[PDB]
Amino acid sequence: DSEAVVAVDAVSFTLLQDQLQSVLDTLSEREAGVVRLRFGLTDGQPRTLDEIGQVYGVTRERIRQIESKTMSKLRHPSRSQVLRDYL
Amino acid sequence: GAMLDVNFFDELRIGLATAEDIRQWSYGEVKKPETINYRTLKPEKDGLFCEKIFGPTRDWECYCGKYKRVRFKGIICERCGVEVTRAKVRRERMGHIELAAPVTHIWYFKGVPSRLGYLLDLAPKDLEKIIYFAAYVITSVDEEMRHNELSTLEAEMAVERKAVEDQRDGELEARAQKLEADLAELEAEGAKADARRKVRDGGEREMRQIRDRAQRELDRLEDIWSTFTKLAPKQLIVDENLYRELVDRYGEYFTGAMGAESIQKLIENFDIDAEAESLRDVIRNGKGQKKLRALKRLKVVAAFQQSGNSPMGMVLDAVPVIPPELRPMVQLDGGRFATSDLNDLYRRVINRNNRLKRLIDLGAPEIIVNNEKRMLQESVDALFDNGRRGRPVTGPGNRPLKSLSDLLKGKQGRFRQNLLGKRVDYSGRSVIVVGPQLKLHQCGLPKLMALELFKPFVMKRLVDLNHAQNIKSAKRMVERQRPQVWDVLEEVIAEHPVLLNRAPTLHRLGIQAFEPMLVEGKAIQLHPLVCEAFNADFDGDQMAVHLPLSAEAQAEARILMLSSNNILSPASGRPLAMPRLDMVTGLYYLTTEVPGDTGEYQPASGDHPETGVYSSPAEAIMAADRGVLSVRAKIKVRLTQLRPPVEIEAELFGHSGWQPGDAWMAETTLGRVMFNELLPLGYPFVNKQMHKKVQAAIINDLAERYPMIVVAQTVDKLKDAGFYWATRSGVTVSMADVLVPPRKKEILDHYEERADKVEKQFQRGALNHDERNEALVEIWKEATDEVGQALREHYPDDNPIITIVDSGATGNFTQTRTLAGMKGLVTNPKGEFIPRPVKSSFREGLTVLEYFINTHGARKGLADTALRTADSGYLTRRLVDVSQDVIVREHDCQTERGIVVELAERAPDGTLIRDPYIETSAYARTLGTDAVDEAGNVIVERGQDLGDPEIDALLAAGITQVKVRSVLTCATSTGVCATCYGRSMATGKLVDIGEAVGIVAAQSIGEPGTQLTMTGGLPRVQELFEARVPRGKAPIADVTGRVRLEDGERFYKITIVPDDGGEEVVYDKISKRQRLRVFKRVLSDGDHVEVGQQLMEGSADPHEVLRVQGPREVQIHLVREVQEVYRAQGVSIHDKHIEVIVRQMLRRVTIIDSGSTEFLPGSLIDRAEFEAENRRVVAEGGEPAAGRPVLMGITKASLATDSWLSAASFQETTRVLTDAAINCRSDKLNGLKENVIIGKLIPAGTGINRYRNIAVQPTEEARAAA
Amino acid sequence: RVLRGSRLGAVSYETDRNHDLAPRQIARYRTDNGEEFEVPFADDAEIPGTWLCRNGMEGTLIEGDLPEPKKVKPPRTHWDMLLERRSIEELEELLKERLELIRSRRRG
DNA sequence: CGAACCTGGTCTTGACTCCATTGCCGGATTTGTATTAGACTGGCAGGGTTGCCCCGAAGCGGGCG
DNA sequence: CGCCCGCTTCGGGGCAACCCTGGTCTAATACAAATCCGGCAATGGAGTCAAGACCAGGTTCG
Ligand SMILES: [Mg+2]
Ligand SMILES: [Zn+2]
Ligand SMILES: [Zn+2]
Repeated sequence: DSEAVVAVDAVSFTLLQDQLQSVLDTLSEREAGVVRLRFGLTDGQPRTLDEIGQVYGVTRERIRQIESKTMSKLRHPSRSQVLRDYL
Repeated sequence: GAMLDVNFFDELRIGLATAEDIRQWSYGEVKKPETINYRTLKPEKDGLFCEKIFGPTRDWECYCGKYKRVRFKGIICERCGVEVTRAKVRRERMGHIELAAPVTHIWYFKGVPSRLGYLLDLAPKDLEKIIYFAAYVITSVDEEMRHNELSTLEAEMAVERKAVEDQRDGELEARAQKLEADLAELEAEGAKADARRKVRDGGEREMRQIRDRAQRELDRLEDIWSTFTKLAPKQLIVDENLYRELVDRYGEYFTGAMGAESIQKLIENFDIDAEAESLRDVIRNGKGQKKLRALKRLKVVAAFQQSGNSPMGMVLDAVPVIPPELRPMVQLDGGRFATSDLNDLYRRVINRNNRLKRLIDLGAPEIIVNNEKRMLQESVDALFDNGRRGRPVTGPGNRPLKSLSDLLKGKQGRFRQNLLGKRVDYSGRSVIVVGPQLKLHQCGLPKLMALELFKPFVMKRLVDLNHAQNIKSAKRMVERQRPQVWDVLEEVIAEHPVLLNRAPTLHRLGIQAFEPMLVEGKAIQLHPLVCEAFNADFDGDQMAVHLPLSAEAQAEARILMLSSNNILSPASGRPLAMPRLDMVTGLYYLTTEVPGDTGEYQPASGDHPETGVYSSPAEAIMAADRGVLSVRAKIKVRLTQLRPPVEIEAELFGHSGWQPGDAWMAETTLGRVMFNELLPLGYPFVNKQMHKKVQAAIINDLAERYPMIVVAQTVDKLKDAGFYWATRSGVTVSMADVLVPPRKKEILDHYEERADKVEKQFQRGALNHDERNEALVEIWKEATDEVGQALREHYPDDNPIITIVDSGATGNFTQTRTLAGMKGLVTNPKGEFIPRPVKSSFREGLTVLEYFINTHGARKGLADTALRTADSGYLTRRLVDVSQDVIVREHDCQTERGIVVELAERAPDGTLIRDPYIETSAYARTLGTDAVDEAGNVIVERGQDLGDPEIDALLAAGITQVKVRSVLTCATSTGVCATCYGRSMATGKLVDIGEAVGIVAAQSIGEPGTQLTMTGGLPRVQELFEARVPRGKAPIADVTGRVRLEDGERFYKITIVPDDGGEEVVYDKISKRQRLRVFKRVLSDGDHVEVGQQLMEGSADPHEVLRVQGPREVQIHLVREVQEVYRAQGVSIHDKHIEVIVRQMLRRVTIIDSGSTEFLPGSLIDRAEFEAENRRVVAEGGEPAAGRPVLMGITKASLATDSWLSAASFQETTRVLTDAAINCRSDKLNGLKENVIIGKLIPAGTGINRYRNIAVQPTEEARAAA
Repeated sequence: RVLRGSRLGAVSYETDRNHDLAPRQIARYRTDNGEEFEVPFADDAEIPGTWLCRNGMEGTLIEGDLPEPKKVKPPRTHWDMLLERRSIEELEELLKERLELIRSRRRG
């Protein structure tokens, strides 16, 4: 059954979720909220930068600057070797 | 009752499903025979895989793809119509097929008896002519109208019969005028007078044709009129043209249909209670087979009346569809699709229903419509069970389509396969090798395999330690095998037992638990002392390895199934880890004593001293390391750290056998001293020669006296010393070490002279061919025994071939006789004896004809071995399927009813001589009676274990008959109690209160059947449990008195004069192969016989010896006879393993009276339940049922259980189930067989409620410790 | 060596949130034989007044929303198949010839 | 201390652009249906194996004259 | 004393589970609806660029 549960990747996925939650915990509140509402990780709905600025009371260009800041923050291999392992 | 699967039911009520329930379960009428679109490979709309019906194939994905995520959940896409959920509910949701015409279920139609015909009191062939559209049947007639109109209808019938009379009158008058015209035209014209007579004859033929034709018209008129009088429901109307002329002629007064609609109408206008009371009256007052037939109908009538069911569901209005994942259509590499053979049946039913609906809405001739309905009926019938009616529907290769009933019945059915067992994860297998340095609770393991077993544990451990930053790095570390992973493997292996398992598991010791340890290589190193229990030699046999995961499972394997905890038998309590071949030979060489050996103690003290004494065994050890002392030499050491045997100890000091501070001498060997250094300090000295029987007795005494850990360590030390002296024993095999006797040839010469005299005697014709065969057989058997005696006296004991046998390591003497000496007589293929013996040994080398003679017996022995292990598997199957519901449930049933055991009946000279079968019968049982000696001292109280010293005490007291408790008389109902079971053989202590002794007993009976060497043998054992009739049925007496012994013509006619007022009991067919039973002297005429004394010596039937000698003796007859077989093979089976089965057979009595409370003649019901109903019915109508205890056979007593789910795994599963849904028999899941199937915690051992619900919390002192 | 298979469907692995869902309406449907059915549509969803329900038939909406009655046509009749090859006067002459045939049956 | 500077975020506006989003029309292809007038009008996989029970013919002892 | 009658009894037989002594077909055509898909052609919100303006407190200088 090649379309069945491989059952190591599922627990790997759950552990990946928890480690990713820890990594988002290592950053600030606005950053974590922006990434979560951006990729829809907290609900399942990826909102856009205009919605994040709508719920945040700031420009969508500010959301894009926050995005670039967070993606630069994420791309430390010193920070994200534990996530480089997860692929 | 909820189907929400919370893993607690305690109840399971099967039953018939109504059409309302079928349309209630489903999710929309599937209505197209389209499974998967050929191009897009998506399921078709409203077809057999339709996602709107069953569910989505992609996880939380609507079919059109609008909603696609888990936020949209529990809703339905308005476009695509598929409710969004997971994909696994496609395993769950059923669909239904609506039907245009109704349908009868074949499970109530093609049965024996057909329950449809038994509810409506109709023939089977009536049904095959109704719902295959070959006959009509009325369902109602308005007789309230039909009588008051039938007056006028008789008037109109007489009018129309008068009209046919007027027609034949006018027709015969026309023929009379034509005959008159023929006569008037024939008379006046001259011709042949014969031609005129033949013209008159043609006119006469015409008028006789007219008169009998209109006569038969009138007969048909009065016939259809008489049919209208005899117009009633449940009437068959064949040939239907009578029916068609009866429809128009007064069609309003009846309702005649044909088919499943007619059956449904008949069930509709069916007050079942009316025929219920009618059948009550008929079985009350009737006579003969009409009464028993009304009983057989009243069974199912009261069955339908009793539950909340209705016979409306016997017809079918909507057919449910099994959810499509259970009948999947999977494609393969290259897109090779694979159907599931039900889709074709479903497609045929769907197509035929659609076609029938189309023709009904169109309007068609009724031949076409009824033919399509018949095709639909046959399609549904084959869909449920292909091949139940008519020819089986097949497919490509003419292979029959695996229909729905095929998933249940048969060996590939769900019940048998689910009972057969599943493949498991965390498992593995390998070949095995010996582990001669391992400890007993230990097994070797290859690191390449144990790495694969413990992969999740090793991943968790090496991701806890800094070697991986997630489980993926750890997994690739496992696959790429970094060298730290073996250290992590040792960490996770330490104190984690695995399960071992040989191929076929004959008994409970076939699965053991061992602490593993890593071993280089790839073969499971296995401890050598457990191969006896496993029956696993090292010829290439492979053992599987499982693994427990939970804390509960690890505790179960650690305490229960550990190797050191299972040394004694479940069968006879003897130790199975007692050593053998190499260890036994080494210990035999180490403990034998050879006189004249080096360093021998001599008492010679003249000028020189005696020179045979040693202050210390260590001093003796140094004296043996130097080339002075042989270890089998007689010496006199002074032991200080060993208990002297009881005589020297008690005479040396005041009973305080203080072997730490003892200081005493012994004239022994060094070897026996070193051997008794293996044994514990508390054990006395042995000072014997280690035969295998002596070692068995030693380990028996150790197990019944000491804790099992000391037995385990002692057995381990014994193995090591046994191997170390197995090397030094020098037991080799040389061709010079096989000596042939020098007087062999003269023995064969003399017996050849005797054989030649017999051959000359047959050559004279002085005797027949068979008798000279028998003469040669006796001559050569005596010659072979003489050869064996000459070889026995010829060999010395140091000969290693005779040393192996004489130790008791292995082998009989007959193997040595075939090695050197004579082969003997070799059997025929049929089993007869070849008259030419093989007079050459295997050392001398055979000749070609002798080898050709030996091949027959060799081939037959191998075939017998294969058939014997197959039949032993079947016998254990039957025994487990009978005795699986006898577990210990109470501590003491506390009856006084118990059987009496013989226990060493005496000798006439005054000696209480020991009976042989004491250790199989009288051992290990709780005494129900107190043991008293002429009412002197009460020597043994009620409820002792009946072990060794109390048996010796009663032997000294001289009393023999002891009324001991047993499971044949256990007063508990749910299983047996504990004290009636007595001592557990596996422990030596009392049996615990959850041990399933039925399965222990069944395995211990069925296991050694392969060593049973075949009227007598394993089939004789097999029919004995099955309560069959013996083919050599030796007769029994029925009453006391002197016999009228008389021998007739080819068979004897032995009568018996009754000693009482009774008739002279005639015994008729006593064939010449039966012989007079010798007892007490031979049987004689006028010998006074007993009540049930056996007439001839042979096999008595159990059923009549039940009917003569009551139920007590028929247990004692069954037990001792079966045990007599296992005595003959030298197999120790304790009788309480037999006595579990015999108690299971006599669970039910027969019933002939209904009495006062709902019984049937010949009904087999439980004795206690028959007792139970009588106590509630002796008050309020005290008419009990006339009961009689009956013995019923193993395959029959198994099938007559109350748990139908257990009974489903037995036989033709349809007839297990079709009555079960009719009776609505709710199973209670109380047997351990059914809880296996549903995966419930089985109620035997750890699963029972007294042990499973233990609250565990520390002491409050201990909480104050930290 | 080993032949593998795949049932053609997607299998994901997510969290079954019974709390964070898209909210949703419920539309009650009434079939031809008065059967009630409560189809869960989404919130943002046009509700069709007609719906093939679980009953195996068409179930209209429980409200008086007045869906389209027929929007269909009859397939064909045997009379249409007859009219494609014969004349009305041809069939009327056959009607009169069978009227005279039943006249000969009745009173002739 | 007073103050200029330097670079950390922080946010705004304004423009831009860019790629989904329909949307419509044109065509391609695919699927289902209707119609093909000389005559033609009743068969095929099916049997053999094992065993268990249902039922009519027959002994047969009891009822009847 | 013998003649009739249902109870019983056995042979006949009637019938449920298993197996295996055990395939090539006229042939298109007309048409209408459905459906796919392919290419311009409106977007229009959503992402991107960039400039620039808000300062806030280290950095350094007087
Ligand atoms: Mg072997
Ligand atoms: Zn959809
Ligand atoms: Zn008891």
